Amino acid sequence: SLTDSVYERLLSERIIFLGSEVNDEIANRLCAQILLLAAEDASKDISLYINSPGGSISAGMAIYDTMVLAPCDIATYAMGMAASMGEFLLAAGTKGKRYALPHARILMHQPLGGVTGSAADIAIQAEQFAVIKKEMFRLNAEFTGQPIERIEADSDRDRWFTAAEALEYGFVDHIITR
Amino acid sequence: SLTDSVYERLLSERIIFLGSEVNDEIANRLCAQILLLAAEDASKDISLYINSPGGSISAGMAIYDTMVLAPCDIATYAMGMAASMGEFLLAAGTKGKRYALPHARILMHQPLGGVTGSAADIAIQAEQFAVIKKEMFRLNAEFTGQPIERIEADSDRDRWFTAAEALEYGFVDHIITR
Amino acid sequence: SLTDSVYERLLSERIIFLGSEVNDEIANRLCAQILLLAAEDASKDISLYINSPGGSISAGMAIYDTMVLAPCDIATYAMGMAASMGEFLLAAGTKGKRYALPHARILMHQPLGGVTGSAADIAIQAEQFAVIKKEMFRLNAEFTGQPIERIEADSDRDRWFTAAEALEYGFVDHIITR
Amino acid sequence: SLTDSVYERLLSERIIFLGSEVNDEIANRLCAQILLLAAEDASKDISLYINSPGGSISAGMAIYDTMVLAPCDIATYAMGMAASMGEFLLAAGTKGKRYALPHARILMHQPLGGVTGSAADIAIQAEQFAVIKKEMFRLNAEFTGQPIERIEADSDRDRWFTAAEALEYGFVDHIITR
Amino acid sequence: SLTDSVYERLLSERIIFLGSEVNDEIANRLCAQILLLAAEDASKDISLYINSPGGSISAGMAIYDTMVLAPCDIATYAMGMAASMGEFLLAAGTKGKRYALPHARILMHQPLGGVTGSAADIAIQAEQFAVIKKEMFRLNAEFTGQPIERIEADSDRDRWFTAAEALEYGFVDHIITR
Amino acid sequence: NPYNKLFEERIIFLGVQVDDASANDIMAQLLVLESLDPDRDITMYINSPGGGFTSLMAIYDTMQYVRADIQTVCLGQAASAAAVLLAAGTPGKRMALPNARVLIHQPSLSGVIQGQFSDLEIQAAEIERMRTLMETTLARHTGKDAGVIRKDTDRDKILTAEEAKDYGIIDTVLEYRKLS
Amino acid sequence: NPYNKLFEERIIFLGVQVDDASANDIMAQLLVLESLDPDRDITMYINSPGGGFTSLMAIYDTMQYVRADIQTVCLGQAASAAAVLLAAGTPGKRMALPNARVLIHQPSLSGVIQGQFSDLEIQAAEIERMRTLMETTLARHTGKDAGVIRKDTDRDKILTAEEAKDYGIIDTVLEYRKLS
Amino acid sequence: NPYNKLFEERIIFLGVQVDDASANDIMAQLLVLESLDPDRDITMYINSPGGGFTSLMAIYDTMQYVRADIQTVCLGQAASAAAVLLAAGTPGKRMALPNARVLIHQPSLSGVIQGQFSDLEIQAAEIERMRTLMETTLARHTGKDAGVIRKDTDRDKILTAEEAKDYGIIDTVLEYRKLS
Amino acid sequence: NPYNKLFEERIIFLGVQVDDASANDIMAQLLVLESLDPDRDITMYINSPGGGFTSLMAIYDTMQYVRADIQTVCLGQAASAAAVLLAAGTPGKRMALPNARVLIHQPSLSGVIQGQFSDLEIQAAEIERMRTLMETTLARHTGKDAGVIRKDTDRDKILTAEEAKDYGIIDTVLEYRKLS
Amino acid sequence: NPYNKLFEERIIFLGVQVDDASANDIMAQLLVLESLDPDRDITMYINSPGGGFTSLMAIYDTMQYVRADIQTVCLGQAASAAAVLLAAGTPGKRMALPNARVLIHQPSLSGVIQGQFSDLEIQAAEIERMRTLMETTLARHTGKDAGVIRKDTDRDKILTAEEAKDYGIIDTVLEYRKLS
Amino acid sequence: NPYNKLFEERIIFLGVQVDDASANDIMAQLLVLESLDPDRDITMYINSPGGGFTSLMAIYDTMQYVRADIQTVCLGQAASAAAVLLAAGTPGKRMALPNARVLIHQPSLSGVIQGQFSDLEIQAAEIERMRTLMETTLARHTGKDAGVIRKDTDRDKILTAEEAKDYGIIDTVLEYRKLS
Repeated sequence: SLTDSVYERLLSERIIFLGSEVNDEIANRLCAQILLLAAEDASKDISLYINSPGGSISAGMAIYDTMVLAPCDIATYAMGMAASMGEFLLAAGTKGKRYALPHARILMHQPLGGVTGSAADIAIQAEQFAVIKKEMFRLNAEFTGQPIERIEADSDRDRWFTAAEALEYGFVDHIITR
Repeated sequence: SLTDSVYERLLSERIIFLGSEVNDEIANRLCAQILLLAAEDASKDISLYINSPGGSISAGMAIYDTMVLAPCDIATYAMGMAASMGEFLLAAGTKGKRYALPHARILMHQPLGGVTGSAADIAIQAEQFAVIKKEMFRLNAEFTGQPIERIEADSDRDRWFTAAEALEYGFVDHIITR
Repeated sequence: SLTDSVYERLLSERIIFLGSEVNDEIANRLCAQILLLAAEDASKDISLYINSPGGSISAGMAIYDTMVLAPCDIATYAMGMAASMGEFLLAAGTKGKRYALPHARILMHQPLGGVTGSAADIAIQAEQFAVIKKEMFRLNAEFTGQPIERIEADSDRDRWFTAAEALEYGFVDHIITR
Repeated sequence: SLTDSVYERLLSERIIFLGSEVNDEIANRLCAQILLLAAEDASKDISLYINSPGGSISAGMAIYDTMVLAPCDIATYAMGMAASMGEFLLAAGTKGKRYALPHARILMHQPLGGVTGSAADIAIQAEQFAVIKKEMFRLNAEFTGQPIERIEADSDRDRWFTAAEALEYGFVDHIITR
Repeated sequence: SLTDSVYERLLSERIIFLGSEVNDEIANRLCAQILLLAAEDASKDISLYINSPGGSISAGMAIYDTMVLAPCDIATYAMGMAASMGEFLLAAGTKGKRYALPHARILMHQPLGGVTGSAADIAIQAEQFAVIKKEMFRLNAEFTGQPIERIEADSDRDRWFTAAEALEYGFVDHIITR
Repeated sequence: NPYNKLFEERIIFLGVQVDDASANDIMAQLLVLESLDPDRDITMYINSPGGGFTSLMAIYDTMQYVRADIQTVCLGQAASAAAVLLAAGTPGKRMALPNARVLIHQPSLSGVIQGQFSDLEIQAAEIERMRTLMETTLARHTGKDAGVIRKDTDRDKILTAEEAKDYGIIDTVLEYRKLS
Repeated sequence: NPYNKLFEERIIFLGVQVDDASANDIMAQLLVLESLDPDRDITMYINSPGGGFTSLMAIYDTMQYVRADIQTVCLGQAASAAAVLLAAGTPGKRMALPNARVLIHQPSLSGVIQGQFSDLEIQAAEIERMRTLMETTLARHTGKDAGVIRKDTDRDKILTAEEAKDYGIIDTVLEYRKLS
Repeated sequence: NPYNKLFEERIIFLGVQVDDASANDIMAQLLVLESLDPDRDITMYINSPGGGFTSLMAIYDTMQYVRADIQTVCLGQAASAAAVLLAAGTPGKRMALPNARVLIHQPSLSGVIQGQFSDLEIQAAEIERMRTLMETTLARHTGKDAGVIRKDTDRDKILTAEEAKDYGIIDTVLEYRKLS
Repeated sequence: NPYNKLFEERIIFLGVQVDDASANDIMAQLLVLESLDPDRDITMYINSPGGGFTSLMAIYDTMQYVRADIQTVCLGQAASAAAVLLAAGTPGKRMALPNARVLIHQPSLSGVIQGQFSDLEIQAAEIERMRTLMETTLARHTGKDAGVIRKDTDRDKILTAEEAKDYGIIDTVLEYRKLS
Repeated sequence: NPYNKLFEERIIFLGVQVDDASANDIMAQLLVLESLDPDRDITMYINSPGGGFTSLMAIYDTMQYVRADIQTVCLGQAASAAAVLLAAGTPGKRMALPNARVLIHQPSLSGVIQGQFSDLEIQAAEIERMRTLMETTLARHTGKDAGVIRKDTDRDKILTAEEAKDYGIIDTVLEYRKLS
Repeated sequence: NPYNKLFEERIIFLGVQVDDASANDIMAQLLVLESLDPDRDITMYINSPGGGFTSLMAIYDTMQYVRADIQTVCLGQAASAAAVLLAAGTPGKRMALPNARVLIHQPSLSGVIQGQFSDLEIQAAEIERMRTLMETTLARHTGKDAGVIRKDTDRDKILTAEEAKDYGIIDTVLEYRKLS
């Protein structure tokens, strides 16, 4: 497979891609790649390129904890669009190495979900939603430096940022030009 | 796979193809190839052959920023048809190496999209459309040298160019004959 | 894959096949093969065997320009049926090396298409149809030596040629016997 | 793939199979194999084993011309069933090396097709049918030695032959026993 | 593919399997394997293991003639179930080497088919059915030693045999115990 | 509606593919009309692209059975079972409009009858019987030898109204009655 | 419509596959007609390609149960359950048109009955019982020994109207009543 | 409903694709209206995007056959079979509204007719016959030579109401009758 | 039901997408109402999200043709063909409710018309003709130059009831008649 | 049936999603009832989970337009368009049952409107206009400033019957009339 | 049919899943019956496997609102919304047949409600409100504390007719009235 050939050559250069909706398949593949790269050489950086329409929160947390706990620094790049969990994982890179490319778009929005069970089960599902919402906003606040109150207000509806606006906001540290 | 065998042999010659509707799969594969080729040799040119019916704007921006930031010059060729993001990426090659083939067709048109949410969400989606429209036209103006006013007027409806007309307009620098 | 094994062995002998409806997948694969073969050895001929029910015009133009601009001569063979873009690409080989096999069939017909938009968009689509029709007929006239008026009259409805009739008409230079 | 492994080992022994309905995929694969085998060694025979329910006439003509023009003799074997284009290609082998196996069945019938267009297009399609019918019967007459009048009469409806009857009729030269 | 790995290792030991409904794909693969094995070494036996719910008669005849004409002896084993063409091919092995396993089941039944055309075509199809029925029963009689009258009577409806009953009847020569 | 009025005028309109349900409706109409008035004529209008053979013979026997004469008029086309039923009308009252088309051909199946060869021997025998009976019926009503019909119906044989007259399927071609 | 008029003439038209719903409608019609006039005859027209056995016995018992004689006339064809019901009419009043076709064959399933082997032992026993009962019923009404019928119905046995008479399924073949 | 009232005024509304079922309904209406009053005129309103040829000739012969004059008025559009039927009205009474559109073109198939080449020779011959008959019919009613029509109908030829008048398909273009 | 009562009051309710079948029903209603009383007015209520152009011109000519004045009242919305038909009412009697929405835009296709380039040249020519005719009709009824309308209808142009009055599509905006 | 009896008592039952067809039926009923008796009140029962905005304004204008007072009673729930229509009843006669639920929220789309950005600019502008008009209408009938409503309807705001009274959507909550 | 006769006897048959359309029909019937005779009792027969909560409260308020006493009789089963409606009948007239089954359980969703977490906070709040209201209503009519009901309805609680009496859902279990 040509696509895999290219990606594997880049994996040997410590470059990994998040190229689709974050689900469990992507999260598990990507966590495996981070574990493997850190095992091969824990001193060298990993460069994670993000281009994603969004994804599941649990899968995103798998990726995020693997990134945080990896002994190596992980740099992140926003190319194309980094939406909601792409944005989270972008801002989740090590501070000082979070990059946006000049014509990237970064989208922040409150979580989506759904309600399925009996009134009792729905009370439980709603409680868990409340917890998730607070935790995701807390982590965005830690990433960007914005007050959590501002994250909650801004993420109410789709909030689009250009690379420049993302730099001022605090999602990224640098915008790459050349 | 024979198709992949041919493409990989050409990848080793720094030739890469954009052969379908630009979506995230194509954009990510192609960005990976550009990164890889630039890593192997940053002094040599990359030749990008474009034959595409159109595609998504976010994916196209991923490709475009990867092209711009690559340390190597990227030449572009219009074969078959270069429509809307094929046209954008064609005109986005380094100036002086943007080629059309004699019987190529280049199609310029304003962006397409859709509206899905509640009146509030739709106000947001429409605002983002306005921003995208202006940015795409600005970049076409930078590529061709035409006033942005002319890009907006011409792209109102499907505007077809022959290779000769594309040369006069400013999408390409040369038409290849032999 | 056995089919690919056979085709790749033949690719090493500078033999390539156009075996299906010309679309963008076939056109891109075939253009890549022609580019690759010309790169390997630009002095030796390429033998293109054509057996195709028809295809898209834009894809066919990609193939045609790649054939014309390749530094090497390209010979063409009509086996089975060469219909409409198979016929075009057959007649598009270098003059003096366009072959028909004795029981081949060559089909010439005016382009097909469709109309989809609003009255304004339809006016545009119809104008582009007129342009395409004239260009395809002009190129057939250049290939065969027939007046363009005759191409337009003959291609009005399905016009079938036997290999002998195709030789007299001017689609091919020789009919192979042995 | 095990099936391909077996077939490729046999290809190296100059044995090729026509194992399904003749369509363009089979015809192109099989023509490629004949071209390749003849290129490797033009003095040695090719053994073509036929087991097919029928197929398209254009694809069958591609196969047939490739067989005729190959510089090497091509032997044919009827195993299982050789129906309509299997029968044609069986009888199309070089005279003196067309074999039936003892419990093979050979089926001869007039062509099938269909009518789709406007009255004008249908007049054209019917004319082309008449031409095809005559040519297929002429070639069967050349193969078997029967008068063309007899081929036309016998092929009116499904005409089944046993291997012995096929030998007397003239489809094959020998029936293999051991 | 693991399944293919196992089967290919066994092919090198001259063991081949008929593991599904006999159709043209299976018949062609299996005929290719028998031809290949006989070519590699025509003095050594081939061991054919049969486990099949039934299959097409034409495909079965391809297999059967390939078995008969192969220069090497072919031993057959009934494992699981040998139904109708599995049974035929089981009984079709060389006499003295047709084996049943102790808990195998062997099913004999008259052919199935269908009627599709106009009254004239149906008269033809029915005539061909009569011929096929007689030939299949004749061959079963040759295999087992039973009078053809008995084969026709017994095969009227599904006639199940245990391995012991199959040994007494004459489908197999031995039942393997260990 | 128009069809109930036509029925009140003793008119049956055979305007559908002659399926089994269609044959049931036609036979019910013929039986009712005979009951209402055994002496007054019944007119059957025929415009149908096809039908099955079993349904054909059902209608055919009901048409011959009822006391009332049946006038048959071919509008549009009478194809295969409609063609036999057109021929089966009362002699002297089988008529067609000038551009009426009559299509006669051997009976055929659609889909596939599957079973054991022993079942298909029987089914094929019955289908050959149905062909023989169709050809015999047409011979009885057209005056052509059943052998000639057997040859003619091998392939779709399309007759114009005038040819249908010469071939013995209808007695006359209707003249237009326009007053002007 | 024609069917309501036929009903007012004490005519039941068995023109459909004898499903369970169809059997319900037929039995309702027989019961109503008996109530309206127990002495006057009921005529049942039979034209049907098939039906189930359980529905067959439902209709059969209702036909034998009602006080009124039931005249049975085969139009088109009487197949499998329609054939038994044709035989089941009142003796002396079982009739068929000249080209009527009668098809008798053992009962059969469609689809698959699935379950444990212990459930399928019971289902197979019941199906054998249904075959036995079908053959016994035909023997009662045709005069042939049930063993002969059991052999005859092994494969589709198709009888012409005349053969149906000789075989004991009908009492007479109807002559055409055309006045001319 | 409006259509039953129109019928009571001797008005047929040809508002559908002229399929076989549609042709049956139209012919039934024409026959009933002739029966009710052979002398008083019938008016047929035409608004239909298309139809088949066999259905066309069915309706055409019924229109010429009935004693009553048929007035034909094109509303909206008369396409292919509706166009021939518009031309086929009684001379002097073929009319269209000012923006009525008339579309004439050679007959065509949809889907695919499949078979042996020998069957398709016959089917192609019949389709050429149908084209010839369409063109001949239009020549009879328009006054143009059948050769001219054969050329004109090669591609979709769309006529305005005024052009339909000049081309011989209608006798006059209706003036608006608005009182104000 | 409410619609039959409205019809008895000479009210047509154009409440559906103006398809071909819908246009047939509307034209039948207009013709019947003219027949019943040529002098008394007809009121057409318009509430429809769209419709085709061919159906539009069918209804348009029928509306202009009938003797009775047609009052047109826009409820809800009048979109594309409903908008033209709203403009096409009798001058002085074209009215809309205060929040009525009028949407005018160039005609468009849905799906795809496929064929040879030579067929699509004709189809594109006809579609341009339809656009020209739509714009000309609106110019005739609104007083705006057809060129201005051609520019305005390039993109969906949505008019409020008041704007529809100023733009010449309606004569007045209805006042609420609530007694309290 | 119950609904025809309710209509005879001048009762409209708005029991369905307010689609375009539903709005047409409601408007037809209102128009007919006004015609029958302009002075006597009309009662509209509201129980509906939703509806579109264009249909909403159609019904709204018809409700304000007719001479008769309209009493609105909310049974079950009045959601989004039913809620506006509940507010739109005649002041002093807007009522709800004790457990009636009223749901007000900004208008929304379903599916996707696709097109060029220039078309979607227009569609988005129209949707914002529809939101503004909804909020303005509710302000007119509830007494709350349109800005307050614009904020309140941002997310689904569910009111109990008592809250609907305090919020200005209904005038009173109905007491149970049980005699015991 | 039987249901119209039952209605003429002031009987409503709640025999379906209580969907929104079903609730509309029930409320229409209750309103009509109250109008016909405010003093005479209404009997509602309950046999239903389920229903939604919003429909439940719609019917519940209509039942309490009408002047006439409502007698409720449980046939078969009264599940979830049918169970609440059974409890909601007039005290002293809530009855069930001996083997009637009453099933009470907390309200639940089917499918999935999707949206932003902020929308689902509201939807979950409303669903908890609906549970609270269901339990409160049953407490009002059964005499059990709402807390006890809240615990009991956590899982499907199935009551026999006798248990439904002891639990306060019905007043008495009907004795069989067979004369013999």
